[PDB]
Amino acid sequence: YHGDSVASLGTQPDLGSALYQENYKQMKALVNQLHERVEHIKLGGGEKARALHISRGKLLPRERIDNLIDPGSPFLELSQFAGYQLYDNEEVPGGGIITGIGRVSGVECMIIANDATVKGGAYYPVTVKKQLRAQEIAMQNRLPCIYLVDSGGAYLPRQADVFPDRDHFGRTFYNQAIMSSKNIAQIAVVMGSCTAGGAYVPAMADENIIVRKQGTIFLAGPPVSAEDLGGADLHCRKSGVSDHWALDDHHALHLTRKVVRNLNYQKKLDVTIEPSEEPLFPADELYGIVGANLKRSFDVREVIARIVDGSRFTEFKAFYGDTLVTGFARIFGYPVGIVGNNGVLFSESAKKGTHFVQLCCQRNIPLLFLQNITGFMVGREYEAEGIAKDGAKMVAAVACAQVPKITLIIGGSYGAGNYGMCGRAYSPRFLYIWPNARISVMGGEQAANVLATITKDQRAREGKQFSSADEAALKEPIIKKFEEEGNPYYSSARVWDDGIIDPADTRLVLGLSFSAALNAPIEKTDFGIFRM
Amino acid sequence: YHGDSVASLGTQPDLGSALYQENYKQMKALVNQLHERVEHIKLGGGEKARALHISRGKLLPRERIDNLIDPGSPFLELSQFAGYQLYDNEEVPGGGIITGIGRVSGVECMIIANDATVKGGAYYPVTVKKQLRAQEIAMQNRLPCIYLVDSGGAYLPRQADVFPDRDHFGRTFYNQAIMSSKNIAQIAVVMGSCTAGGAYVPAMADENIIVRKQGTIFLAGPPVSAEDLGGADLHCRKSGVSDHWALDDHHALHLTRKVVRNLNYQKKLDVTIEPSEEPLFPADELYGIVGANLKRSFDVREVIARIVDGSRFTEFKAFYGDTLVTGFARIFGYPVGIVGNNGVLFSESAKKGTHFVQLCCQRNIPLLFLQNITGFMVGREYEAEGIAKDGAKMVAAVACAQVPKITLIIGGSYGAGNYGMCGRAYSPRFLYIWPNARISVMGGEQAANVLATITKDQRAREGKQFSSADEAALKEPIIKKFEEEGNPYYSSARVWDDGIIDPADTRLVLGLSFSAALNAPIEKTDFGIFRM
Amino acid sequence: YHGDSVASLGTQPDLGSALYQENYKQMKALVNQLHERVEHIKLGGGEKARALHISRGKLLPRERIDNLIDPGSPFLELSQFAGYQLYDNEEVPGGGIITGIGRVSGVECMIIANDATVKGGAYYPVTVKKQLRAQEIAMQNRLPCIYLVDSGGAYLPRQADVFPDRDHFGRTFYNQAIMSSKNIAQIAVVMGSCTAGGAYVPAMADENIIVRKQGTIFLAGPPVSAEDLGGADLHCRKSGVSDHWALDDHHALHLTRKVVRNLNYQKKLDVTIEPSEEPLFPADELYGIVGANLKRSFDVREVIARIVDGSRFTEFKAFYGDTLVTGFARIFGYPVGIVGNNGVLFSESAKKGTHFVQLCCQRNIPLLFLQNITGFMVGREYEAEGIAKDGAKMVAAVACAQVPKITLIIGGSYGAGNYGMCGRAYSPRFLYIWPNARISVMGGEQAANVLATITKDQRAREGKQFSSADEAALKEPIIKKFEEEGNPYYSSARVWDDGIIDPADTRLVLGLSFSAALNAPIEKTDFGIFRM
Amino acid sequence: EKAMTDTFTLQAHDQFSPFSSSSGRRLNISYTRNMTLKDGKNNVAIAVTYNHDGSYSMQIEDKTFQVLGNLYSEGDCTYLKCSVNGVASKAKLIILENTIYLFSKEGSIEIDIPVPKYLSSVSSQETQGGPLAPMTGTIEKVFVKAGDKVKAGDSLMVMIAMKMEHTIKSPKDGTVKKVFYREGAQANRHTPLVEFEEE
Ligand SMILES: CC(C)=CC(=O)SCCNC(=O)CCNC(=O)[C@H](O)C(C)(C)COP(=O)(O)OP(=O)(O)OC[C@@H]1O[C@H](n2cnc3c(N)ncnc32)[C@@H](O)[C@@H]1OP(=O)(O)O
Ligand SMILES: CC(C)=CC(=O)SCCNC(=O)CCNC(=O)[C@H](O)C(C)(C)COP(=O)(O)OP(=O)(O)OC[C@@H]1O[C@H](n2cnc3c(N)ncnc32)[C@@H](O)[C@@H]1OP(=O)(O)O
Ligand SMILES: CC(C)=CC(=O)SCCNC(=O)CCNC(=O)[C@H](O)C(C)(C)COP(=O)(O)OP(=O)(O)OC[C@@H]1O[C@H](n2cnc3c(N)ncnc32)[C@@H](O)[C@@H]1OP(=O)(O)O
Ligand SMILES: O=CCCCC[C@@H]1SC[C@@H]2NC(=O)N[C@@H]21
Repeated sequence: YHGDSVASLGTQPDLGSALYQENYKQMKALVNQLHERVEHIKLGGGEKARALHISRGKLLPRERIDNLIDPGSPFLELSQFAGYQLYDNEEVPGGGIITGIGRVSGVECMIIANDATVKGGAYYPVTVKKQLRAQEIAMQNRLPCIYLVDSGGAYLPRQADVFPDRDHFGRTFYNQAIMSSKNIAQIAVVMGSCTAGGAYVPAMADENIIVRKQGTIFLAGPPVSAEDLGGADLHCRKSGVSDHWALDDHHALHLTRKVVRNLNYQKKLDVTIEPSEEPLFPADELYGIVGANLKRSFDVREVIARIVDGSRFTEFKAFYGDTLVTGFARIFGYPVGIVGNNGVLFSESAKKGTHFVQLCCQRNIPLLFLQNITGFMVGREYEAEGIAKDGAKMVAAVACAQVPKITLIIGGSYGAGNYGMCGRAYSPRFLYIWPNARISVMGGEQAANVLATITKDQRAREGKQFSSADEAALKEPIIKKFEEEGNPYYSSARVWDDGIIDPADTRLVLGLSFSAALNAPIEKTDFGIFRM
Repeated sequence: YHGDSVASLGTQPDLGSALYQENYKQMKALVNQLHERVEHIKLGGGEKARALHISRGKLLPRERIDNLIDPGSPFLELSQFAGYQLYDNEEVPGGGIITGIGRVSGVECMIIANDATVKGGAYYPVTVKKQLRAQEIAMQNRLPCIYLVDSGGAYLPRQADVFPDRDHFGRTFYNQAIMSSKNIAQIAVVMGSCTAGGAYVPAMADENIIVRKQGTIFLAGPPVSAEDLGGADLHCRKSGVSDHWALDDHHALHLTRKVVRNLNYQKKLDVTIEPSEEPLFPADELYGIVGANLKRSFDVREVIARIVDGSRFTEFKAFYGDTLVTGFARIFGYPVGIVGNNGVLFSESAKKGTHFVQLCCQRNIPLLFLQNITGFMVGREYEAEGIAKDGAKMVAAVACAQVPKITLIIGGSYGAGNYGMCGRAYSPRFLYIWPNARISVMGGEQAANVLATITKDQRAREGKQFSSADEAALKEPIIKKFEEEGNPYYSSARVWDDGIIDPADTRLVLGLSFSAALNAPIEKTDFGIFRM
Repeated sequence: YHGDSVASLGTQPDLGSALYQENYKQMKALVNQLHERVEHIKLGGGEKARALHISRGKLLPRERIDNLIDPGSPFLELSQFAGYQLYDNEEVPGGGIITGIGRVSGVECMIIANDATVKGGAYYPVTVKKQLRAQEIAMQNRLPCIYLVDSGGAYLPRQADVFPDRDHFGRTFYNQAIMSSKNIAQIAVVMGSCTAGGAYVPAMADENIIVRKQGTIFLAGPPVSAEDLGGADLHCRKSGVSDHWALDDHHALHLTRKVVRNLNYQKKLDVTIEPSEEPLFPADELYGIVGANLKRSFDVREVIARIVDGSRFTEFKAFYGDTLVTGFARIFGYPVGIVGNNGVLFSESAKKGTHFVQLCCQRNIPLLFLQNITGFMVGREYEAEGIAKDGAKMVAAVACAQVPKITLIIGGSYGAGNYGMCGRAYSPRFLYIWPNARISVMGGEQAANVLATITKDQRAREGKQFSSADEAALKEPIIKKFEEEGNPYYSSARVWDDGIIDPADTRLVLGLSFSAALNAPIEKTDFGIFRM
Repeated sequence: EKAMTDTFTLQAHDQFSPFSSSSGRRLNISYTRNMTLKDGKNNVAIAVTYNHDGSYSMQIEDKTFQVLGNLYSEGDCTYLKCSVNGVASKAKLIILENTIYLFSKEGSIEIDIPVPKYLSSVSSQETQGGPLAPMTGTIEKVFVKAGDKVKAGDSLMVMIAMKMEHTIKSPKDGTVKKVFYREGAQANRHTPLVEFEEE
């Protein structure tokens, strides 16, 4: 009997209130800005580069991705803003590479395609980081990897940031070999001329598809003719590197779809499933509810009620540590444990979060974190020493969890609160931020005060005098730097926080992410010592 | 019957030859430079900082490490040159932290100690990277971790490079929790005032030792008195964070030694062992044999003969792919498979290396790589397309290997050869470089030629004219940048390549590294698809 | 380097103090009483029964055990006081059975021998419980079981308490079959006439030894001649039940020793070992230190210092929750984690105990509990509701532990404190009590007060009057009953708390128990939800 | 210390690890150990440097010494063969408790190893219960009643041991709480003779 009536979360907001109007206006402006920037990024490398690419008979990378995936299937692009203003004078739309998750022949796969229009497909450091992140996602979720290789190798300038280190270019081949050894299929489609770095990718792939004339695989470029040194006919017939021979881009994509079909893979789910139901409230009200000002506080229960199936939520320990919200819900019929922030973290909140995480790990339920850490303007210290003893517990419990974890940053994320609520350093399956989020070690004003106090004490101990003008001079740069570094676009330019998402699409993004992450089986969780 | 007489490798070099004298002179100069720089780094943060640190009654970090380890036991310091000229005007001797492997109570442990004299123990990005590398080494080798916590938290400037990302500060707590969950003991000794970041470390540690007065654990510093907010008595008696109470530094170290003894751990070896024998030739002849000029070539068999037990080597496939040297030997009684470079890599060399790696993985024998990749001055292309088909095989075989792997760079390391011979990206247990090594994507001259050709063709296609002066102007900066970035000190300043080692100490360093790495059991190796 | 000097626990008591003299006198009186009672129990069933048993040519059970075990090896008898005054008029010395652990052919084995002099070997309910306890000990520690079967079957009166239930006689055969299936050897020596219940024991045993004339196995007795129905010759030659034929008792014991030698078993230890050292103080001082009055309190550190190797103890969390003592020590070279009571349990004590238990389980170290729970005369309530939230944590942690656990009750054990400190219900490997211990749900005075208050309130609610004489009349029986039931002999008569041990022999008993318990490998520990 | 390290190594499965050596070796630098030894009432600071060749360079105050040697056993006595600044000598070495005994035909020298405070029981001394009997001997005289006011240097008891008279004297000016022995009693060595009232 699953019939039992259950109370539903959420309430109707007051549309006539001026606060709602102002918040809606600010959020709409932010979303419009994000949409226009994404459009410009989607434009590509440039007009002349696109014209040359089309003249060579090749397909644009987005067209390749559109033709590769199943008709009408949604595509979940990742890190669209990588490289946005990262370098002083060079423009790298999308980081020079395209990564995302889509369905090919009824199978969810991770797709990595080089954009030849951006610096001829050369690998910037951000490009390497983005590709490594995509490979790590695929390995964690056991998703087949498809590479649309068209690159000119590592960017010769800035080689030090791309070649040598562990997380540099060689990690790509390392991940390829490991995932191949773990029965995660690797498919490389040489859609254009590769280079020394590009050449190794098809070699390590289980299956290769090379275009007749555009495709050219040479371990070292001519700088002998390019076709003679490396070509589709040569690799297919004499060297044997190529596994399939394709006439053009469309034929290569068709062959890739066929190859994915004969993978002999069937997705099986461990968690229970229930029929999906839409939330009881419109998603666009989140604009008014949340707004763009971090000083004001909003109830996270509204956000939960607007993104869960049927707006049904079962709160756990409601009246203990009320600054933290935990409970059980279902998104698209998948069980989920929601952990959200409603204020400053205290000892009770940390203990409640630890208990909930233990329960979720025991029952093998995916976890979803909604982070809105608060500034210290309200409380200077509040005997934070008590928090340290209990904050760690949440940090360990979160780290040791083996269930699928997805983190969404809907507001500020500062200090150890970021680590506690499944920060980027704790390996969530996916991480997203809303356009109004702010992330940094501490608020700029707080940081400036800390630096000023340290200098005054040292100067006093030295006996030197700290001028009031000197203190003001020190504080102003720090405040500016922190404000600049905390921008969502600053964090998205670096491969941190995957990509920014419109709040109206949060439910769809979470559903797609959980559906992708459910491919891998859920392992048992082993916990360290609980410093009870 | 293990008696059977066996031929020994190596030959007596000609001391009277002028080439030997010149090589010896150059290597001696390099080693003297390295020794003097290491002495200056060992000096510490500064005179005033050291005086203040001693006046506060604390022990200097090197004195702490000396008193902690067993009497007379060797200490294997790691990444002594981290942060060497990394930042423009700030000096960070040793990266602000000290890491190494030593024996405590008869157990090999990884020790991480903060140097409070360097910017009050604040964490620079290089400091975080060094600590993460040490933690990764300990996790891979299953070594207990000991933290001598005395830090001021993250460096407030440059916060973006320390807080947010995955490999940033939070990864420290993540690794701590994971290693605790995997039964790898974590011990934290709060030898001085910590901070918000520092406070979490003792909380996550299994056992804590805090000094009576110097030790102060507060989740947030005063900027209430420091002792009242966080102190040894308070944490021991009321908050309960502290697990042991120490009167001073010596008492804390004694308590740490006792805590390690009661770990109930016994080291057991899987590989067979034989009595150790010294090599038949002096190690100091390596200076003359190798020299400092990378253009000249030397037989790697000499280096092998001067670092193996009894100079006994069993070459495998001697006459096939002679540019690569492979065979079996024993160092300090441990079996090892040596893979060295004697010239340019070819298809036969790649196949031979793949076969040897498969054999070593099957027999569960540790692997040792000696890299001396050659410049392309001798051969412009040599149909490198053939090499691509077979180079990958070695790259995959090396990546999928699960046996303990140690890489030593005795010369140049360029291009995909670095990846093939177990580069830093392929997770060797340890990586070391000699003072004369050079590492980069390609030789500077070769890179400049590649860039010039690309510009000329593009300009010609545009119809614009590429001036000969313009080509020269482009080439000169590239050559200078590559030469600067290829310095061993440049690579060691970043946490790549762990530390530089005197060639005379190669045998001792390798023995210590293998003894440390043998703590963990050797797992089975699973290989991906071999593109035979 | 294990040569670090370490401080030693314990202090020299004041022999001249009158308190020491009085405590010594009381403890000496108790020990003398225990020794004389044990002597009388060892006397056996009776003079006439012993004379008849000897006249039939058989050996007395204690002589059988003495001849069976290795020469000079110590024997650890269990539950010597079972059945002591358990039944109103029937005397059952030792419960009618003898159980213990001794070394046979260099192998530790559990020996169960029926005393034919006590009611012709009939099984009383206490006899069945004792045998089941011995079998459970053997199964837990993986010790081979040897049965010296000479019994007349179940006692026909009191059949309801011996036949029907789960823990009744059939559980003997169930345990025999299970332990045989788990490769724990079962050896039955039919040294005398068995019965229907006795007959099944040799049938289920892997190896049987039956004496030529005294041994008679019949599924149902004559009440045909006994020898014809069941006899050594018949069972050896025609029925085939017997596996070996023995001329007399000595021959049967020799054959049993040979059969054990032929077991092909080797004991291997998982824990590390160190050379054994004697404690620094005499054990007989425990008489004066502890005394016989439970009202006075003594420091458990003295008891620890008088029973550990070299009086070396490493206290853990000394100043937090000081009412509970925890630390690491070694007994006869084996590592052990000691958890002792020094006063009333509080929240801090419970948390400290939980942390220590987690550490011990993680490191795979045997645990030793010393229980001295305190009466509530000092504190009526002390807001015990706080204790409930944290007491449970210790109760769960103790229950889920998989390491060898041994509990010793040196004083009072009341209320939930008994459950927290590894009571009999939580399956310790062994449980012992000193002669001065007291165990019950609560102190008699406290219980009487609780009952009186309940009656007064109910009578008041009814409107009936509770007379002061009535309250006194209710209280006096309750106080007497609790005092009687709390006697150590009362608890030992029932198979609870194995046997009473002289405090001077505590070190030897603990060493023997741990040596026996180390036979089985130590499994991994899985914990439930920590409430945190 | 090196011998202790070898003893531990004997029982380890890894018997040839370089970590088991007592070289005290470091990468690109030399290890210098700060040792403290007590000669009489004087603390001596010794800076010992572990050389690559196995010798030791010791600096005491402004003087440097080159020291090399080894331990060898003759019968049951351990002998130290050492050379200081090129001067070679042999001596019998015994290390008991915290004292180093060196026996050479030139003479015998005792050196005390400082005892860390933590290891020393903290709050080791609370009160003194009268001078303890110098040895086991008969009590010949008692000069103090059960409650008597005494000043430091007031004779409390006279004891004869192996025909040698010792007079016990008052340690403090405190009044006497009690007496543990009477005249003619035999008192064992180091047994309390008088109890003094707590002040
Ligand atoms: C893994 C390991 C271990 C080692 C290696 O991988 S070592 C790899 C060495 N690389 C090559 O050997 C490829 C050399 N390219 C070529 O052979 C071609 O160029 C192609 C193939 C790239 C197609 O491109 P194309 O030729 O069709 O067009 P083009 O406009 O010329 O393309 C843009 C123009 O390339 C310039 N450019 C700048 N940096 C690079 C760069 N790193 N690689 C290539 N080109 C670069 C760009 O600055 C200019 O345009 P701009 O910036 O002036 O507007
Ligand atoms: C993990 C997460 C999630 C968050 C966090 O962790 S947020 C952590 C916030 N940090 C603190 O809250 C510690 C504030 N310090 C102090 O309270 C003290 O200072 C101590 C404790 C550091 C002891 O040091 P001290 O006081 O004994 O000596 P001092 O010489 O003063 O020490 C050097 C002087 O510190 C200056 N300095 C520069 N940068 C920093 C820095 N990042 N932290 C500390 N000090 C810094 C240095 O520039 C100057 O010397 P200089 O460069 O002028 O020569
Ligand atoms: C498992 C299942 C599923 C079922 C079964 O097992 S159904 C088992 C049925 N039992 C028998 O079928 C054995 C019947 N005994 C005999 O055949 C013998 O007796 C021997 C073999 C016992 C040897 O003993 P014995 O004959 O050498 O000497 P005896 O002095 O006679 O021994 C003492 C005397 O036995 C009396 N006595 C009281 N209770 C019993 C009892 N339960 N069993 C035996 N004897 C009992 C005792 O009261 C008197 O002495 P007392 O108390 O008067 O002083
Ligand atoms: O009593 C033991 C021998 C030494 C003391 C004896 C004394 S010496 C003075 C006197 N004259 C003797 O002959 N005997 C005692």
